[PDB]
Amino acid sequence: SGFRKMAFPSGKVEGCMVQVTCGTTTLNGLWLDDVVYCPRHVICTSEDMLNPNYEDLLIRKSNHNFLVQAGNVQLRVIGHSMQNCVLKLKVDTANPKTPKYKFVRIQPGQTFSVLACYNGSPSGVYQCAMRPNFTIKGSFLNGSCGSVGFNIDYDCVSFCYMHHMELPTGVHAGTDLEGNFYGPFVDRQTAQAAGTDTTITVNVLAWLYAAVINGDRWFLNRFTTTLNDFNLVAMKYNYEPLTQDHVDILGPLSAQTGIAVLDMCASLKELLQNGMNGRTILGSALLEDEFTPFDVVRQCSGVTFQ
Amino acid sequence: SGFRKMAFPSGKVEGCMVQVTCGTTTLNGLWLDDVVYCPRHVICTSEDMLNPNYEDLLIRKSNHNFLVQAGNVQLRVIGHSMQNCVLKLKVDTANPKTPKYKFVRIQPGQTFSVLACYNGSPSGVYQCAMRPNFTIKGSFLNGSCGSVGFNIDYDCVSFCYMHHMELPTGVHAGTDLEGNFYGPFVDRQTAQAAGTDTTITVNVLAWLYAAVINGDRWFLNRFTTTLNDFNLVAMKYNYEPLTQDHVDILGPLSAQTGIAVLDMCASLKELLQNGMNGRTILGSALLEDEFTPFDVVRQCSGVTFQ
Ligand SMILES: C=Cc1cccnc1
Ligand SMILES: C=Cc1cccnc1
Repeated sequence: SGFRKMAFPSGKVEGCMVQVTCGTTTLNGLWLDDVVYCPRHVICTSEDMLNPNYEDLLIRKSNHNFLVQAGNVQLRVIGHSMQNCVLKLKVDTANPKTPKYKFVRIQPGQTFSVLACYNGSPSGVYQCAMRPNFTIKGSFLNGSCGSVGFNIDYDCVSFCYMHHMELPTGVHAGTDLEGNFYGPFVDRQTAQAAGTDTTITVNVLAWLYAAVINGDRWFLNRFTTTLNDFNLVAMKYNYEPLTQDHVDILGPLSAQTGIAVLDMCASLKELLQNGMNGRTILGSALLEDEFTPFDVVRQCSGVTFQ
Repeated sequence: SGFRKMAFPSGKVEGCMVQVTCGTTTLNGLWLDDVVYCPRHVICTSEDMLNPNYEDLLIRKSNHNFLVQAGNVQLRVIGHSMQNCVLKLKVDTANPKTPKYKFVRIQPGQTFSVLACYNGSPSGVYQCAMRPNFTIKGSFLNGSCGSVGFNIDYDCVSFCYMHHMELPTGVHAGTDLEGNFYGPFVDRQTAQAAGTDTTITVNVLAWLYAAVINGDRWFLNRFTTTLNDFNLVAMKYNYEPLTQDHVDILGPLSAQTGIAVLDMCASLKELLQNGMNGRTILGSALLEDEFTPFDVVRQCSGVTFQ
């Protein structure tokens, strides 16, 4: 037992991380086969950074303007191209550590592991979720641009996130690996802000099941509710609607615990309307919404990855 | 910015994990150079498991009783020996992925990353602390025996933990890599229990600094207190004493935030005596004690590892 915000083993990604320097800017790149992926604002200098015309900036660049370091080994850039908000730097060396991978865009509410990096060098790994407002509450300092987020499914790394910027509330915004930003953010200096967020309702339910599986039952009740009546309480508490599909995805956990999903909704409703009254759940005094149904089944079962 | 329970990149450890089978028992081993380290209760069967005489059990074993799988590659056991509560299985193959390592025993209060494993196959990574009662609040299922805990310091993996058992409250007990258990636990089936715990006071302070660095300041105050007066409040709230050395280790964070350590103690005291009154700190509604001063400086700075 136990329940921890658990990331995927990061080894397969660590051997893809490289350092991309261009001008005065150094950031992290993702080296897969003979291409390094990185944020396109590497070609900007501090005064480009305002309202840049990236297609103009890139024609003025040479291959040799791109210093790529794979550890202490220099990579020779033989080509460069722009795909949305990422650069694709073509190197003369395929990454022999290239894992099986995909470029997948995730949904708000889904989680992923983040291998935070500085100067192409991995620093830590931690689990995040894509907030309903398409931000992520990460832990990122200057130099972490180009750190990626990923899931791993057996041996395949599904890359889903490239880090690009911090927003003024301290949350983080970036792209999928195809260079398309998550949410209404841009790689310029504007007064952009996160925008209002919600709590991921299906994930709180999944985490309530995680609790029941792990022995916290004080919040259960005989009561039940309809899906409609639950959703009127969710809207009050800035929770995002629960759909029948969410109830369906919660079936396995309902099944394993013997707690009908709508019964669990009744419990959440009471938790939302009454607070916790000085008690905790899985060592938390808040309702946790960054574990998916997948994550709960993953730790409460024992699935691994080769 | 941001603050996340952050583990070390796990790649260097993942390439040491192997599967040790012996009889009906399968668990994880740690392969470094030509030796696999694993818990000695692998040589037990379900009825040995009560009060075993492990030295008797091991003389009855043959080298060939030990199936060692490094992925899909079998390792030939050429020798076996017992060091306290671990087995040392000598294999004919040095692990070519052996990182620079040390075997270090940690102190209660210090943290480490845990690469949870099943059948020698890494499942997830997460950060833990050694509780004052020498347990750890991990996330471990059947088959996770032999998963290790570690820190990484530049390129060197300091291994500190081998997982051995779950205790009836769901917390976890194990050994250092020299086979010596953390705390008064034994690798038998007894009615052993965790024993009373405390909150790691120095770590809460470090995390309060993490908050101030990240913009949460609502809990600060003009007040101050003496170290003695603080420790009388700590004892009330089951916090463990703060020493001058703890204050000394907190200097850098005091220095960077401009908040004297004893001023921060005053804040903790008010937080202990008043609660949080519906507010949160670093997204937590509880006082967090599983970040050391090192961990805070590590994320709030940007140290990495090669
Ligand atoms: C302001 C620090 C920062 C954080 C993430 C990305 N870029 C910069
Ligand atoms: C009871 C499950 C378990 C957890 C950790 C280690 N061993 C067994």
